[PDB]
Amino acid sequence: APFGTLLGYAPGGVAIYSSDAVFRSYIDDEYMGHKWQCVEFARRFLFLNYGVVFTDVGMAWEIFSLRFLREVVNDNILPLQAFPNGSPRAPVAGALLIWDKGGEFKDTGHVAIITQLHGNKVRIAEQNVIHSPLPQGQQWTRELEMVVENGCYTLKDTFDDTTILGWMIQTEDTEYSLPQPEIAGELLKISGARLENKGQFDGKWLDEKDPLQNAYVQANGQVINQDPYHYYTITESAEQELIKATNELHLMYLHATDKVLKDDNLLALFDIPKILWPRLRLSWQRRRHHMITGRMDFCMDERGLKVYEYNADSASCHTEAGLILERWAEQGYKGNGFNPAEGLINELAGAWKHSRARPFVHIMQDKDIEENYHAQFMEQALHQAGFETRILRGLDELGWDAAGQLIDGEGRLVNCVWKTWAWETAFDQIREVFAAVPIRTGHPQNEVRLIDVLLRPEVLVFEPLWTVIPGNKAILPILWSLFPHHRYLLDTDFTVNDELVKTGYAVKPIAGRCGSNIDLVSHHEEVLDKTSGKFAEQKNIYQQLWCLPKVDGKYIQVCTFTVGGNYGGTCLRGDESLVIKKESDIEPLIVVK
Amino acid sequence: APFGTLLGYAPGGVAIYSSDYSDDAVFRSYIDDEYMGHKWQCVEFARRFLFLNYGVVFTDVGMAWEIFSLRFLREVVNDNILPLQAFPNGSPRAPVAGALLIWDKGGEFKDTGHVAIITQLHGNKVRIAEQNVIHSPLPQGQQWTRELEMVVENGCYTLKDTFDDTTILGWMIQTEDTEYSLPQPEIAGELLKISGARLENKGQFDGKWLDEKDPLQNAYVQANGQVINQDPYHYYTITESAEQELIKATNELHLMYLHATDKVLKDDNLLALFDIPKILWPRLRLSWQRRRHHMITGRMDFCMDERGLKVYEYNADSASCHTEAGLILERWAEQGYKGNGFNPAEGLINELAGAWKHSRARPFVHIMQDKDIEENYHAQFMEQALHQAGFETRILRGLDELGWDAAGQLIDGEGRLVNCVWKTWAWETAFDQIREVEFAAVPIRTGHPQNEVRLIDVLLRPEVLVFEPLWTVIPGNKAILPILWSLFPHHRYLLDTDFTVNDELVKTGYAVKPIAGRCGSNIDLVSHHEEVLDKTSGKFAEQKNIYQQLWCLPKVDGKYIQVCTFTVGGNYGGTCLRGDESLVIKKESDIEPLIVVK
Ligand SMILES: Nc1ncnc2c1ncn2[C@@H]1O[C@H](COP(=O)(O)OP(=O)(O)O)[C@@H](O)[C@H]1O
Ligand SMILES: Nc1ncnc2c1ncn2[C@@H]1O[C@H](COP(=O)(O)OP(=O)(O)O)[C@@H](O)[C@H]1O
Ligand SMILES: [Mg+2]
Ligand SMILES: [Mg+2]
Ligand SMILES: [Mg+2]
Ligand SMILES: [Mg+2]
Repeated sequence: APFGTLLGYAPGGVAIYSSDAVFRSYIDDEYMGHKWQCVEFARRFLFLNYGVVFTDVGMAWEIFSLRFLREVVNDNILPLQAFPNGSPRAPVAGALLIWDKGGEFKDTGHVAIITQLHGNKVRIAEQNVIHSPLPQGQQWTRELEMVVENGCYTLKDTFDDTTILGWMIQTEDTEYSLPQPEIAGELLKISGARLENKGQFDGKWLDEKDPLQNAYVQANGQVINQDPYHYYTITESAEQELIKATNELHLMYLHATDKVLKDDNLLALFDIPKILWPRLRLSWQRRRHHMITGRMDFCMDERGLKVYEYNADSASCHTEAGLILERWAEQGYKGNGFNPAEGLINELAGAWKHSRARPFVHIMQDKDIEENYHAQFMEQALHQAGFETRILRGLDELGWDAAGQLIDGEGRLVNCVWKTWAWETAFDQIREVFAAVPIRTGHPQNEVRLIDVLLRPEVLVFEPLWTVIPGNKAILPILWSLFPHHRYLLDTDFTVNDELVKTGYAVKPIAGRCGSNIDLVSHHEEVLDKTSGKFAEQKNIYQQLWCLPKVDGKYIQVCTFTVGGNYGGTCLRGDESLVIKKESDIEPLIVVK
Repeated sequence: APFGTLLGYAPGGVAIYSSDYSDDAVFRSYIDDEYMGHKWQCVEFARRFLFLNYGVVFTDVGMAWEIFSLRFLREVVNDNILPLQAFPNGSPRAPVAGALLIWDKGGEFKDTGHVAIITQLHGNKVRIAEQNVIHSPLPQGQQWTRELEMVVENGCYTLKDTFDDTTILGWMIQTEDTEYSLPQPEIAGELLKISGARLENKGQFDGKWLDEKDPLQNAYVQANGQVINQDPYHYYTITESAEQELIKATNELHLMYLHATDKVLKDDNLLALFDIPKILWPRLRLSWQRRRHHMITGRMDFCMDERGLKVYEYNADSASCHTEAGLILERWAEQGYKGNGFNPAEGLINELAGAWKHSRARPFVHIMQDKDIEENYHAQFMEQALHQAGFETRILRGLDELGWDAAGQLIDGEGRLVNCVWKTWAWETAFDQIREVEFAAVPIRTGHPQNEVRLIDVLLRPEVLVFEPLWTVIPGNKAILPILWSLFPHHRYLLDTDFTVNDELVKTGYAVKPIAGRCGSNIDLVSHHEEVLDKTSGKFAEQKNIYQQLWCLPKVDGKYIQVCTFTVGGNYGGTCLRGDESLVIKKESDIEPLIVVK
């Protein structure tokens, strides 16, 4: 049958169809996958029958490496175990069956659902294998022979050149299960590289015909770093580890956020004005799927991969990674590798298209040359997604009508805004000074403040208010508490405890940014580095010391973007010091296989 | 200014609109799925202000003055229930910013009373915000509508209204601190007495008093004849104050039931008590999450008389009696009643049409009923509400007309796809089909030789949007009673219920009731003297039981009379009476004319 024709149904009545964002398959606002791939079927099956889902993956074979499932109704996280083909642990109905990449399933690998177990066979349901209508009421696509001998179960596939990895069961019983796959240190090494110097960057290599690249130059000049002929590389294996961690930590952060918002004692730790709490909760409940983009900061090298923080509120660097660096490669890279942030623009337009933003969105940026290209970069994504826009620089163009409605300069109503401003800046206006958030709805001089916009109930804001929770460092000790000793986490606390004193630690303000007010204390007493900034008075958290690697004279940090909650790209930042700050450079990154 | 024009904003940016009135569905005001009130009344503003700024709301009330008797607020984000205290005007407890301020009915606020929000305290005064008082644009930026003088005399605070003929009851603060607060009012027993009454016999009902040209009434007659009870000239009455109490109880218990439902669906230990097939658990939860606001109607069963008001159960899944109370009794009144009272269920059909209009049912609704003539008029009554709301429908009697296409889609007789279903069947009947049969999913068919479609093949098809939603089996299962008792111990309207006969129950006597039964089946009433007062047979003798504190119906004019109230969209939608010669009301008990009298 053609594309999308109904071929049959798997148990419980889950359709099986024959097999850029018109291909997204959703149930309510829960993403199932890309029509009509094998993963989309497996996730939809689990969603409709058991209310759980597995995290976004690039290819089906990667599913076998996952060790958790997300229970959609409460954002809970469940254990998922993996068993190798030939296991004493029988493959029960409902289990995920995973194929490694290879043969019939060349680069992708494959995934199916086991529907029934017999004595010498098993029936499974799947998408993207069978493309013809199944017979009346038959709720399985293929039967695979099973050999039970000496208590061990082995499945034999119908293709002569495939490799079945095993099956996965949602259970706490670890017996017979395999440990989580850990990447070998060496594949995570960041290494330096050089371009042949033929003078590719000895002039105006950035196109001043492009308004966007022009805005960048006006704020930075024709420069990315101290030596544009030098770049770094990472293995494709490393990129996949980054993608995995990004997708997992994002879910881990959302789970801790839910926990925080369900408990006043945990919420009090964030130092957000109490008058906002009910609103934080409302935002969490109704804008849960509305986060557009964020950035995670990681330390990556032979030692493994650890997250320092997650900039979920107002993340930048997009332009540099998804545009300036594309121009850089285009201008001087003749290699086989690729810029892992190449599709950022498109990914973002995708998020905006499936968001519930109003047709016209006002973009709010500070009157600051550096913010001009960021605001215009997002405007291009909004335009590609079909929205009309207007850029507000500063707050002077804003005023109120007689009734107290918000209007812009051309006289239109402002009811939807994407901002570059951090929510914390608005919280400051509350703390400077009631039965409600004290916002003005009229002024003799028509003086509109930041909070008078962002907290007007009728204004639809992006990023949503709840994002101040995962973007506040007070969440780190909570994440450590919920997932103690997790491979990607660093032990962090609200005090310098016994183990921390033993490991050395970083002191970081909970609502800071740009590498401000950071103190790095070695496992001795010595202060490795300390920075200044305006956040020295806020509460701090203490995070296990885990210093950036030094490669070719610079400390290099890896950053990944989330867009709509999934990996959207990678970029590097480098600094002469251990602490990355707003003025650290963007370093060209090439992923090589 | 005109009706609906923005006059300004209260603190936090909550708009205040003009309510000058010079399908009322356009009149309902929501924020997302939350009902705030009627545009643009004082109650609508109060609730919208509390929802927007604090994420809480108070239940539906008939009049504003009634808010003062409330003792809880609902937290929207988790269906949690918060304590609310009332303080009289002149109390030591000061009227803080954010507090509700209630006026009794009287003077400028005639019979509705009034409600406002206190926005700020000034030692000698207080500013407040409200909606149905001033209808003109407020000064630019001013976020309050009126100032009231406040006098502070010896630790106490008293407010004086700007009108000379009004009465301020006091203010309410969401706190667990009870100091200085009022005890929740309780109605006087005598006011809850149900009285017998009689019409003059002039032959009004001696012939064909039900109009047989009206399909609905005709369908009623084909099942029951031109009869409602044994003596159509006799009726019962209750006071307007007893009805206000029923309205109040109904709204409160519905939320208590939804709160217990949430708690059950969060804990596997509690859910296992319901004896529902494990394979459905994930679905039950999905339903509660997605269909939270889609319940259309339910019926609560109460014992009411001078001892008070107690609830026996809540038929949340498949309830009937709508046709009787809202149509047949309307015809009865029109035909023989010439007094000043009214049928408390007279607006049922309109209430129902409104719920459907705001539901998210698909454009075409298939009505599924069993082949019982008694179910014909019930299916047709609901079809009338559906039609009134703009939906197209087709009634399916039994499952014979159903079949699947080549791939396995569900179609009706005329071949149209079955997408939306309002059923008359109980969910437990489908649950039984599962019990009859380890699968990896609900074992439904999507193809068969004979094209034999079972009930579950329709109701548990993912693509079929069914009403009532699946989650309603929880509040309709009597396993929820001990849970509810556990959550609200000694609550005013609740009866002590357990899964065993405990010490307190032996002392009071108790009713033994199957958790998934209906219609008075397999009920055992046992006295404190340890004597069986009554037993009914039936088909549910094998399931788990709950034991509920004995509280027998009152006997009035020869019959035990039970009070039932309908819920429509989560709020009170009417009241009706059922009477029997025995203590246990059954499917065959009759409907008794009821008139609310002022
Ligand atoms: N635990 C840590 N160990 C070593 N260096 C750290 C640690 N945490 C942070 N740093 C350094 O400080 C910089 C700032 O910390 P980060 O958590 O990203 O906060 P922000 O960038 O919001 O100020 C990092 O980019 C890194 O160079
Ligand atoms: N605790 C109780 N004390 C006295 N009578 C009761 C009690 N519970 C139920 N009954 C009687 O039994 C009838 C049936 O019980 P009910 O709870 O309504 O279950 P159902 O109608 O679903 O079978 C009631 O209408 C009432 O007459
Ligand atoms: Mg950082
Ligand atoms: Mg940061
Ligand atoms: Mg009953
Ligand atoms: Mg019942």
